[PDB]
Amino acid sequence: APPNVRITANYPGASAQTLENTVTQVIEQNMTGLDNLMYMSSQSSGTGQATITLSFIAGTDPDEAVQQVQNQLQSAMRKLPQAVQDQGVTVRKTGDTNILTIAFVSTDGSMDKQDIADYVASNIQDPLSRVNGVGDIDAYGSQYSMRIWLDPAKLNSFQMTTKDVTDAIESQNAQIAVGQLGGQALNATINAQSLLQTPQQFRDITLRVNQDGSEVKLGDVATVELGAEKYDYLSRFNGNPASGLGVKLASGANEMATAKLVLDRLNELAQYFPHGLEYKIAYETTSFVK
Ligand SMILES: [Br-]
Repeated sequence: APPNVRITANYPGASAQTLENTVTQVIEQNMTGLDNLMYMSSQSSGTGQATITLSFIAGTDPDEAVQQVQNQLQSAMRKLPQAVQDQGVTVRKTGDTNILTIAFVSTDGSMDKQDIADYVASNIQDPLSRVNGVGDIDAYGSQYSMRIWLDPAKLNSFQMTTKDVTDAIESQNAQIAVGQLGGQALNATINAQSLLQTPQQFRDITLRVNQDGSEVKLGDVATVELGAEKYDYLSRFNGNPASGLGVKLASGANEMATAKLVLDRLNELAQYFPHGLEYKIAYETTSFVK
């Protein structure tokens, strides 16, 4: 059980070449001096999403490894493109990386962007998560951000730590992805599977039980607002209606074993696509530097 810090930035409209030089290369260079650090992997997808997963020595405090990095990111935010800052960089405790991005296209035009987006959610996402070796699967047309801002003054009063706040939301085992915006603010990713999908649900959870016995809920210390973001790069592929998904790989799993496993499973599903609906696959290679 090692620690792994994953960074996530997004610059919509940027080529893979654009993304790396302006973001990925810059962020890497701001991870200059770290302790317990081993090596750092990064990739720059044509999606417009940068990701620089970090890796530390065995016996490292993950939450403190994470807390440590955020402040080098504090210095890094300065240098990134305006819109990348506006988008928000997400720091998450995971060792998974994107390896495949699949676009589902309507050759006819008999299915609009949101029709296709739904079919992916219902039929495709779930059976591929069952594939041995899959860390996570993101149906972009079925996902969105929950921006959770935090009052300084409040957080000061409780003597609470943000680490607890993170785990408090992961404790319910809702199939959600919990990250942290560097620069306070937090950001969660919601799927179609998630147990909590609305801010009411987010506000109505208990982070901590006090010594006086009262319940502490998010809305008292955190302001929960929806984050308007476009998670899918695709409304059209080759001028044809399309929606896509990202395929993250589990930490220990072998890429190629799983890569075949999902695609062969995918081509098992591909036999019964509605007429017109095809798919286009792009492999997402990942750089390695130490
Ligand atoms: Br096409």
